[PDB]
Amino acid sequence: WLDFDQLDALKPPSMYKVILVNDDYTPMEFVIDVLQKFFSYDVERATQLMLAVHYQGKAICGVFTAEVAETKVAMVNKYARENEHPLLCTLEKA
Amino acid sequence: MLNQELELSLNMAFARAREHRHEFMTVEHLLLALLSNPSAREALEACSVDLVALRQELEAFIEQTTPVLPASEEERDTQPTLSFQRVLQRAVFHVQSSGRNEVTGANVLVAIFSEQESQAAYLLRKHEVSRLDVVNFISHGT
Ligand SMILES: [Y+2]
Repeated sequence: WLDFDQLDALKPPSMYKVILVNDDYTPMEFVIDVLQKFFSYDVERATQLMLAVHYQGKAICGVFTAEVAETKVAMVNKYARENEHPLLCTLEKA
Repeated sequence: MLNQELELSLNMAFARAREHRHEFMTVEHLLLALLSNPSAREALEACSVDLVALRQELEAFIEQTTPVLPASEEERDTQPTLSFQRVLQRAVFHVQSSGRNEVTGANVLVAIFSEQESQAAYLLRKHEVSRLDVVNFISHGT
């Protein structure tokens, strides 16, 4: 549960791409874990995305509102930190 | 010190988000909850806001953009966005910086304007409400 007190023209906020960056330390298995746990992908699709990160250097995990993207990025980076991997998750305007 | 009516708004909004299996409790879930929070509702009415339309815009956005947790996952639950956490902390900071402790729904409404990339702030400005409009209501009424 939560502890609430201790946690001209107008344009709408942009959507944001959430990206996983490649590195030489993070195991393929952990990248897949991250894709299933934080992005709800099945084993097959998570494996494809993992391969894209591996060969292309980076891959788009998903597209979310600025607000949701910011949270997902922080969650992924914290999970990588706790597991001692330098896996970098970032966001970029869609 | 979040007042009774604010806590009730916050807790019910969180419970509904959990019942809908929403992955996140957003600033938009928050603003939606504030529409029926007496303190925030009064401020919006003083700003001539069409609450029926704002409610509909918030509900549609929430349904279209909030990811839903799979029935398979039973370890992670609804959690607040960073933006949501910042708004509540900002409301408490604002009130304490004036020398007081009671945080109302109207103070939370004021805090929402500082999340410039939130849909809630965009919608408030679309309904011609500025942060100063709310602060003036809190200070002077009308
Ligand atoms: Y507490």
